[PDB]
Amino acid sequence: TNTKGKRRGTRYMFSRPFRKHGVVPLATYMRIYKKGDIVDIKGMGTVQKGMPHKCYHGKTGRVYNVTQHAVGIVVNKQVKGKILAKRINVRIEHIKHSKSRDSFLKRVKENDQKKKEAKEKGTWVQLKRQPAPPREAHFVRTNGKEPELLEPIPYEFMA
Amino acid sequence: FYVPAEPKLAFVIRIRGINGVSPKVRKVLQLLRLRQIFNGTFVKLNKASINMLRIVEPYIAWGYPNLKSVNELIYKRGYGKINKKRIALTDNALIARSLGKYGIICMEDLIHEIYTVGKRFKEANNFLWPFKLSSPRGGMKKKTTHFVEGGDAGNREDQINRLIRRMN
Amino acid sequence: KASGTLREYKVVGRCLPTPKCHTPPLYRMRIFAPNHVVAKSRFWYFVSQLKKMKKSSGEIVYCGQVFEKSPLRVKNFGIWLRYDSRSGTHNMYREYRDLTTAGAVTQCYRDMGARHRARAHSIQIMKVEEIAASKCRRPAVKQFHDSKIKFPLPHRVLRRQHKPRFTTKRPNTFF
Amino acid sequence: GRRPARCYRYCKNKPYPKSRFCRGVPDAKIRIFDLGRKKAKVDEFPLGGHMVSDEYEQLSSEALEAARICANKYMVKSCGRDGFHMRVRLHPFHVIRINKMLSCAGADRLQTGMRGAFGKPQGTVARVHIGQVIMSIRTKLQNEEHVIEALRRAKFKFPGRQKIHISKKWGFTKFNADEFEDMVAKKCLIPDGCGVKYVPSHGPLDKWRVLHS
RNA sequence: GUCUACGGCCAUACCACCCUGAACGCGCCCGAUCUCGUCUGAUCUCGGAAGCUAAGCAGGGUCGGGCCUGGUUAGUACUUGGAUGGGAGACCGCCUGGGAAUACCGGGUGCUGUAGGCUU
RNA sequence: GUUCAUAGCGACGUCGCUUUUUGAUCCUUCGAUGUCGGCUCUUCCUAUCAUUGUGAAGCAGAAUUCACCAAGCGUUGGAUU
RNA sequence: GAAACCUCCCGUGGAGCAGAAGGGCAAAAGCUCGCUUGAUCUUGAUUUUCAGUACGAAUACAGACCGUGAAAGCGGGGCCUC
RNA sequence: GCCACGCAGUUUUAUCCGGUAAAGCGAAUGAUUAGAGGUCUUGGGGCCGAAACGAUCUCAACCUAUUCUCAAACUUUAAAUGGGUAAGAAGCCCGGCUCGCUGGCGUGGAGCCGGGCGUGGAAUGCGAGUGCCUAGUGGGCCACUUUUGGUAAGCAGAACUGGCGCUGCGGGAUGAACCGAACGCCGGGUUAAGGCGCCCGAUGCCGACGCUCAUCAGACCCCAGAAAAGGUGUUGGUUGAUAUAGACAGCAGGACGGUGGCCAUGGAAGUCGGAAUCCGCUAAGGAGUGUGUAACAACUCACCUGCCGAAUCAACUAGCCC
Ligand SMILES: [Mg+2]
Ligand SMILES: [Mg+2]
Ligand SMILES: [Mg+2]
Ligand SMILES: [Mg+2]
Ligand SMILES: [Mg+2]
Ligand SMILES: [Mg+2]
Ligand SMILES: [Mg+2]
Ligand SMILES: [Mg+2]
Ligand SMILES: [Mg+2]
Ligand SMILES: [Mg+2]
Ligand SMILES: [Mg+2]
Ligand SMILES: [Mg+2]
Ligand SMILES: [Mg+2]
Ligand SMILES: [Mg+2]
Ligand SMILES: [Mg+2]
Ligand SMILES: [Mg+2]
Ligand SMILES: [Mg+2]
Ligand SMILES: [Mg+2]
Ligand SMILES: [Mg+2]
Ligand SMILES: [Mg+2]
Ligand SMILES: [Mg+2]
Ligand SMILES: [Mg+2]
Ligand SMILES: [Mg+2]
Ligand SMILES: [Mg+2]
Ligand SMILES: [Mg+2]
Repeated sequence: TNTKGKRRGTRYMFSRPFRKHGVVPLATYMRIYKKGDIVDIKGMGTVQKGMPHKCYHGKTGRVYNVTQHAVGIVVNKQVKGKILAKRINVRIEHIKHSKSRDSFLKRVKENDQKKKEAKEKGTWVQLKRQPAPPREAHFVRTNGKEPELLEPIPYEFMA
Repeated sequence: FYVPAEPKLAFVIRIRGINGVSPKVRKVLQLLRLRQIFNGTFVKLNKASINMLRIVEPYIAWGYPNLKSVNELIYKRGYGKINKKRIALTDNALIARSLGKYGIICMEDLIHEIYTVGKRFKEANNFLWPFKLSSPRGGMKKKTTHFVEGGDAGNREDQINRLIRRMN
Repeated sequence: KASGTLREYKVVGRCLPTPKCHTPPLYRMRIFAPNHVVAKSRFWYFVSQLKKMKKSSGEIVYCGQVFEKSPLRVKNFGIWLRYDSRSGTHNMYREYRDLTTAGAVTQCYRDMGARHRARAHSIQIMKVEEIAASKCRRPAVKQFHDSKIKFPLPHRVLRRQHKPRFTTKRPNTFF
Repeated sequence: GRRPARCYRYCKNKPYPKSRFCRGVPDAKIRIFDLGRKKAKVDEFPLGGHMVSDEYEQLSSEALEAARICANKYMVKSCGRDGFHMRVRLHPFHVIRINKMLSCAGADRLQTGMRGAFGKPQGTVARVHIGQVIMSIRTKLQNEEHVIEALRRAKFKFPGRQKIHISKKWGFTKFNADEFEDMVAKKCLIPDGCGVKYVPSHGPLDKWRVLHS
């Protein structure tokens, strides 16, 4: 009984944030997108051309094609019990770079720097990041102060 | 006050059966290698493993084993996964042929690596087949509720040793 | 929380140090629990209610059993508590006579269960205090403040009713 | 022609206000929410007594009207017509519907049963939560027992369980009675009508110097 | 320490009123032959340089409004998972983790890129 | 209810019970459970009309009304349909 | 004159954008002018429903021929969802 | 240092996405309660203002600051759970070449060719990838939780997971779905859920502490029957009060004068009603809590006093029982 409209249910999804209507800031147009880099699809509603479908809002894909105003993105979409890599053309207003990829490339560069430096200076260093370890043993000083005694408060109806 | 180091080794025992299990709990139990009730596994404790234990909290009883518990578990019920087969650890050569490249060549080396979580704890622990423990002699309190509310599920700090003594 | 014979635990905890306070304050509570695991759980429950603390955001620096300093002396205990009834929350002050504080609190838990059908998860023990015999308010406790207390055991029911199960003589209740 | 209130006691549906979608709603039974000397100043009636529900349920507009009438009659009888002020703190904003069936000996007469069963607006009820105030009475400090008795009598007109609570606030204000006097003395509060205006220590100094003058 | 041209983020930058402004500048200002538009040289376009910081503009001020950021609200509301927990129900409590928002009370009131000036 | 809330009633509200009404549903029955009423006959229920024993009254008597224990016993002859 | 026109001031849009509603929009996407026919000729790819079939609708390109503007550009119908 | 191609209904670490729960309405849009303060008007008007409402009194509308209560088709703010991506050898870094695309530029982009880097760059687990042919099915139902219609339904319709269907076994006496647990044929040991008077295995413990008497007692998830309202039954608890300056309860007195107070009147004299609550005697007395008298009258109460000599009273609250 649901309609199959392209923008059904996008009332808040494609709406602008509070007090952020009007002219689109130009740094979004000034961003550079190469083939192979990772972008997040958002889909602002001020620009009605090149809009992604509502199923790609919030998804992340890889750029494979660059045109004058849009990019081609390979983004995974789950349909029933299969995931297929859809290719969508999205204008650059509706995308932004992925800071997850940015941080990963930064970490790779920093790890390569550490490898070179540590091979230069001999001593082995850890590069694989570990999960949070159990807390080590330590001493807690009282500083000559008795810890405060806490008791539950009596009940009373307030309002 | 001297706060001891947070324990880095846990023993996890699956206490509930295999009927009517939600998919996430089922997956995490499979990743912990607890596919049967009263199966035990040593788990190296960190943020990821602790969060997995929190996910499967109603289905398991876990705690911090001591040296005696590790010794009893390895010696009485220790089986190796040698060539994908469950082989009883009746000889030191069985351990040496599978773990000697890591320096573990005997029952004592295996027990040391399990107890003091060493560099090759993952290899030493995965070499061990999950322990097939008996039913708890003397019974349980209540398997359907948490330990801190009078039951058996969840994290009992060091009463897992009492549970192990009754369990194997 | 189930029960047994409860024990008193001094539990001291604090928040984990953060780059806002390097030495967070230490907080101490008296927890009456079956064991130290339940004691730590109840400590976290109470400090979460009172301060803005969590088990994950803090740590417990001490948890030790408090032995009774005079278990060979009968004494009067006043217990201030609060509990949730079926239709509200109430504050109660109760009195018991016992040798140990933990035994008095166990008596309180059993008595609340008996008289008000209050389960131990509904009960919050907020103060336990040894009180003088002249400060007692409950007549069932005050009637034992007699230097010349004297009473018999009137109607002694046979408890060995199955050893023997069959006999010729009918039991005597007067002794 | 009204159904028993047991058929609409519980908050089973989503809130269904009288709006541009729900049209044709009959007017609520209760139209007056404030009674007694409403023009009395704040210091005139220092004592406030609330009646507080203990159940999450729906109170009908007719029930609110009946409770208001009962409390008003007892308060007028006891404390006089100018010795109290009552405020009903519940408004019947939730429309309850009825799927009307024909009460005749026939189902062939286009009854249709459960087909197209969405109902027509029957009435309006107020949704009340646990701990929410239903009625409030402010009066002199010596009429506390009369307020308690009036609210106790009004309790019998409602389905669930209600408690009578003598609030610590001064009258209908949100400020504690013990702090009210010295707050008015230091001019943190300015009386107007039945309420007080809180005067914070920020803003233009012209508003500060019109006070203290 | 500032300004101008072009900006990036788009109120910590806005709004109301008041005070101050050296030198460049930006302006207000003067005029309609040409260029160009008008009901109207008001606007736009053009040609200027007598006067003025009155205004714009810049800086500052206001127990200022707003905005931004904190505290409180509050481990409250709400919530993942659990129980052969309670209750006639409505609902509620506990265990295991996560965790808000008003009112109220504080602090702040643009940062900065390129190019070019002024400031002894 | 001449006064008097509650002898007897009970507005506005609100809580229930019953399955002797009519609905709602469609779980059983469509290789079929004979579908209304009357007649006949037995048994059961009590939310008691009468009768037995009681309490109350705006119970003087008489009559009546309200309520309790209570289903032992009875609850009819006819015109029209 | 309460509403005719003229003037100033305030005015974040509380108007308008054909229609239902929602989103979007201010030297806009609204109003008024000027010039026009990109509502034209073509091949593929893609999104939406989806079985990843079709139709319909839509998005980004590419090749012609054009319109407009000083130009950057924009335009192959209607601001988007029928 | 080193121990497989690769994968995952899982976590961790980064990084985005969202508008539900909650919250808000002295924030927009709608709905909505009550006062307060102001000053213009085709508000009513207002008593002596026509005369310049000489005046200014009230009620409107309006504005301002507050105030009560709300929203599935409202929202500034905004969770939990959740959805996507990344966590390297297809990577990183050096050079060099090609281009008809782009272009101030040896520019940008893409491709291609050599070379060097292994600490294999979170945890945990698991061996993966791929093709062909293909049956049956396409009536479902149930439970926790979320949820729409309906008074409700063993009703109708959705979301999530599990189950029954397709499944036996232990327990719930009995039972498609509940709880435990899933199954080759057996011996021994131990448990789960549930139990241990007898049926019927197991408390034939010298079990612990209390609560409860029912002339319809009560007795264990689903579940197989009950509510509002009451109780001077009993047990706890909260708040308040009185008391050797003698409480409480009983027994016995006074309970007045003005004043048989005023306006109600046909009697209402304290009590058929409206207002106000005086004074003094003091031991106290309401110019009255009730009975009643046609009305008087006569009683009672709250108030005090006498006898009595130690504790007592009230209102709530929630357990079992009624
Ligand atoms: Mg199960
Ligand atoms: Mg045994
Ligand atoms: Mg379960
Ligand atoms: Mg009826
Ligand atoms: Mg509904
Ligand atoms: Mg300010
Ligand atoms: Mg919680
Ligand atoms: Mg009358
Ligand atoms: Mg037949
Ligand atoms: Mg037959
Ligand atoms: Mg009867
Ligand atoms: Mg073209
Ligand atoms: Mg278009
Ligand atoms: Mg939505
Ligand atoms: Mg809400
Ligand atoms: Mg609003
Ligand atoms: Mg159904
Ligand atoms: Mg079948
Ligand atoms: Mg199956
Ligand atoms: Mg089965
Ligand atoms: Mg069975
Ligand atoms: Mg049964
Ligand atoms: Mg056996
Ligand atoms: Mg049995
Ligand atoms: Mg037996």
